Amino acid sequence: SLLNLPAWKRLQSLYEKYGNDSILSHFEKDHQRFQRYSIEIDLHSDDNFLFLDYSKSHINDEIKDALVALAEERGVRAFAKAMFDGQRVNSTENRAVLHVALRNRSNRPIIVDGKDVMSDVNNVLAQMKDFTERVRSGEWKGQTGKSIYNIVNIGIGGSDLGPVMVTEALKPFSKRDLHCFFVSNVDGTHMAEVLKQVNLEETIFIIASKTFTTQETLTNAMSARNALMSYLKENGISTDGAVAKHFVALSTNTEKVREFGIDTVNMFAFWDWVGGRYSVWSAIGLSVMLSIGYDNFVEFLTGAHVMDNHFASTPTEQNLPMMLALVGIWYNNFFGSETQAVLPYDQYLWRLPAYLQQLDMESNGKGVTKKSGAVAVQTGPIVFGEAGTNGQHAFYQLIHQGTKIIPCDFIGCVQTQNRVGDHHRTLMSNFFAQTEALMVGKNAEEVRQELVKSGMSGDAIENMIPHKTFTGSRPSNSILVNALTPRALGAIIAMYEHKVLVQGAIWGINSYDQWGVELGKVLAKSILPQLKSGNIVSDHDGSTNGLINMFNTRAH
Amino acid sequence: SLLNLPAWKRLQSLYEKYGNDSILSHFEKDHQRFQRYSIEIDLHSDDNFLFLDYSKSHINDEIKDALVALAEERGVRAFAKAMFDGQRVNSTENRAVLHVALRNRSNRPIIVDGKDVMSDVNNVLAQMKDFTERVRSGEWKGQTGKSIYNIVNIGIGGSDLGPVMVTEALKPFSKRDLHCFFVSNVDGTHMAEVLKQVNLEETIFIIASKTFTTQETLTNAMSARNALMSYLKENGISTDGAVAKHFVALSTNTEKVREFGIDTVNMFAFWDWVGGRYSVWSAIGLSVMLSIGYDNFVEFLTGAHVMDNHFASTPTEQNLPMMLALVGIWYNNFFGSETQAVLPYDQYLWRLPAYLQQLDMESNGKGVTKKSGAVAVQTGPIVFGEAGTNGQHAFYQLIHQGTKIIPCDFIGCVQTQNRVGDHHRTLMSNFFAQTEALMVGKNAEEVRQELVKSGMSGDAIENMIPHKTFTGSRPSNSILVNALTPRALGAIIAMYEHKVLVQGAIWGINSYDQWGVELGKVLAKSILPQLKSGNIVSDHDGSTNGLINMFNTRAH
Ligand SMILES: O=P(O)(O)OC[C@H]1O[C@](O)(CO)[C@@H](O)[C@@H]1O
Ligand SMILES: O=P(O)(O)OC[C@H]1O[C@](O)(CO)[C@@H](O)[C@@H]1O
Repeated sequence: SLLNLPAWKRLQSLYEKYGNDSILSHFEKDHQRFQRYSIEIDLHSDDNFLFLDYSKSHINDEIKDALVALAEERGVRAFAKAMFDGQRVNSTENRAVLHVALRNRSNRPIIVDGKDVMSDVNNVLAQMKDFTERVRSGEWKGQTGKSIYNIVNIGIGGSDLGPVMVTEALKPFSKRDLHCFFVSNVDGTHMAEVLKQVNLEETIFIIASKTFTTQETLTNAMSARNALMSYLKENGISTDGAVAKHFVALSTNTEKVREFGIDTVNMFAFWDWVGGRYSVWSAIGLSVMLSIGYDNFVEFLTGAHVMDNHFASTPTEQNLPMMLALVGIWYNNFFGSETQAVLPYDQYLWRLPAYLQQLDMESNGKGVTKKSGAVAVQTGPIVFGEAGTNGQHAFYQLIHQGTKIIPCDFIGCVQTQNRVGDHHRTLMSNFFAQTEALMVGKNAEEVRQELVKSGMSGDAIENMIPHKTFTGSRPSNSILVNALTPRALGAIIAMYEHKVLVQGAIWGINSYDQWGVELGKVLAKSILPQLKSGNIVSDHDGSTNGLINMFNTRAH
Repeated sequence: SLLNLPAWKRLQSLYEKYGNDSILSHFEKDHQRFQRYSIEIDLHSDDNFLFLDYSKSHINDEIKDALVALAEERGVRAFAKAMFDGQRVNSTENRAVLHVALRNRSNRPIIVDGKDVMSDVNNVLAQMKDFTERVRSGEWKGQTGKSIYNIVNIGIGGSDLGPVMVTEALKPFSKRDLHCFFVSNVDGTHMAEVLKQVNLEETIFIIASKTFTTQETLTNAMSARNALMSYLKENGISTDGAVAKHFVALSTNTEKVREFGIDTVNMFAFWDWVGGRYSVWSAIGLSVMLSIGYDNFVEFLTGAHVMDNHFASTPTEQNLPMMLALVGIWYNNFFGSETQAVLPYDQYLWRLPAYLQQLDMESNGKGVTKKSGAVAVQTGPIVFGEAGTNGQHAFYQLIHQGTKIIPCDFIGCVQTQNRVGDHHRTLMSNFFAQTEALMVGKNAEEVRQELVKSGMSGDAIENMIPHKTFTGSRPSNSILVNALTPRALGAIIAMYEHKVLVQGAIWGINSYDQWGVELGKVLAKSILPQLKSGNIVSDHDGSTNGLINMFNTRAH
């Protein structure tokens, strides 16, 4: 398919033709480049905006035009409309992909199975509203008459990463009183930690499971339920109704949540068309909404919804996530770059790169197309990154002087939470300079000039130059926001969510399944029973057998 | 140079010839493969060992032999001996590279500038011994007569990452009483956090600076010094000698540390031949030695020293870090793989991948050779990873079904800190299965078989198969340790340190300089003054100007 599309053949030819042209050459030609290769979205509240500047790239107009034609030829916009209308675009699982519904502020009806799913979203949202308002107000009391000061979220993967990244990002909008803890480990270690950290009389446990029997998570949950029960009993406090005051559920399995001791009025549902890596917007986000409250969660949802609207209605050339996706395709698929750095210059976004690893690589780390049959081109790249400043006395050495071309998203804010201090100006001088540095480089001649002005030996100058030269012509996107509020954050996540949709559409893959984990799960089930003192296995390959056999002969 | 070496030409030819041969084919041929492609190091204490199993790779004997011949031809072993003997192998800075001295337990004399540096190492070690013993015993008192229960380390980069990774890794060997905090940010945010978290009467601040005037760090340090002074004054406690009881220095600038109020008997020195990313072994490691105490730090140093000895004396074919480096070169330089995953199945090692990003990419992310002139081949790869279990409901999808070949180091322990519970067996069943999964894959035919046994529709089977197939033939190293003690940890870091030495030697680069950060620093200095309300700049390129101008017109 894709290897024989005119539009891709056209891009090959332009990569061959203009690929070696320095980034700086495209600025020397036209003096409005910054303007023509940047997009600003009005976030429609409080002077906030989301702005992408993709100017610092190996892309001219002929290329930019070829990239937009690829997206038309692949029918990206139409595939998106169908997703947005509840079509079962998750082909291999036969389901809708409706994270857009979870933040559909306008209540545009969306029909799955002869029902408007917005009924259900708005019902669970309004259920969360009433619940969180009652916890955050003080009115909800644990078994002894005390208000709640801790929330411990139980689960793993997309049931942990989202809530973690988002409550971190938004600490300045959060009730500082109630501490949030996130337990993801199979061993009870992190759970035991938090139980010897919290007063159980002032705490709620969130259990995140759709069937509400899932073995790992329901284990860590019983750790809590058992500690709660042991604690009441020793101190002469009755257990009657007690789990109902210290436990809530993110689930559909009404009677099994009720058997567990939870009041089903406190079972916050979500649906099969909410994928794990697209779930913070749903009831999975309950810990976020506890932490920052309802109005702020609605702002978060709204900033996403503003991004959905921008993405659905805006023609490709001016369409922010589309252009984001398309510069990523230029690098991933024609330059052959294997990686994507995400570098937020705001310490609150410190967990954003990890989140974007889940979202991007779990979605687009695929080898086959929907129609089935191997992909003919590179799919998703390896996402990495750390929060700005930090990475700078680390792996920036390599982005700058190494032999790998790596696309970098620099993300930053115009304003700072702390109005007074010089901290922020200094930080943003680095944010602009790094992308400037990557593009322009520093010449043999410029270095020579400097080293002469330092009065270097006439001799140890010619052999020193090359260590201090930078090539430049290394790409970077600069992404800015006026301020990192809930709503800006929601727009940033949604932007990446649709960047991912767009890349996977163009490649022909299903972005919304995850069959890649199955193999490891099945081979582990078959190994567990073989782990016993003195046992030798022979039924695997030699390495697996050796390793297993070393474990069996040396453990306890 | 390197492009015209017989040994490299030989490897190209073998990549072309055997590159497509499945990993599993090398097991079918010989039944002892596991044994012949694995190395065990005796760590000489407590049944502990460090073991590398590199069998699951696209390497046969002809290749393995070509790779060892590359290392001989490049004179890796001789370059290492010179480094170990205090030769100035850091060419561009004209200095020794002597992190091996810092853990030279045997006291093999090493001469830099007509002096045995071991005099100085052992003196600072014995200074740290006496100091930490006195803090950890209770005997050191803050200004009010109280023992110390907090340690706050101040600095960034290699002055933060090492201490952080290592105290995390070794929490089970640590005084649980004294909390450790690590401040790396330029904005005072994280510093203010820790000052409203600690009682100043029971705390020591570690300041990590060689000149002891370095502006950022000395700022955050004065935040602490100023808070200390303000606190005594309000509560009617004298300031006489008070900074001397609450502050210590990691530095050489004796009189400037003394001007700051610190007792120079408490100035813990280190040397210019200790690079930042190789510094935890030195006095930079003071917070580690506080946390776990002297005997444990010596065990840490010793495990490294055991690794140095193994690395210096063991012929290449049986030499663990050499073979590690060489399989990494096979993938990085012939397969063209841009990345390196490090995946520790032990939650205590959760910060190891970040550390290894600094170490690897800051060392080997270079574009020029020592003799000067551009490198003809790919140098360091992009390191990423997270701790086992976690990553598994994330980006494992991509390692398994994506279109990028990525070398994975799986690192694990035979034993667990908590003797009773099933947690650990379950974890290691995943550790073995993942590398098994990556190698063997799951066939069109095997999947068909399963889906038939599930009674799938006869029809939605042929189009479903390919989504559930795995290709296999994806490499993995399995690295095991009997137990993650201080000494095993030290052996693991040193192993990677020498893997890095070996790769950079083969490529011709200086692994021990870091000129790649300079450009950004200089362009930031020049931008800072341009950041002012209403100011327009025109002296940069358009993107930089635009971005700056947007900031200036929209900030406060
Ligand atoms: O919904 P179940 O049956 O409990 O399992 C699904 C859950 O497991 C996870 O994959 C891991 O906790 C979550 O993302 C998800 O909510
Ligand atoms: O030793 P100075 O002059 O204070 O600056 C060096 C220090 O700065 C850092 O790069 C950052 O804190 C450390 O690695 C190092 O110890």
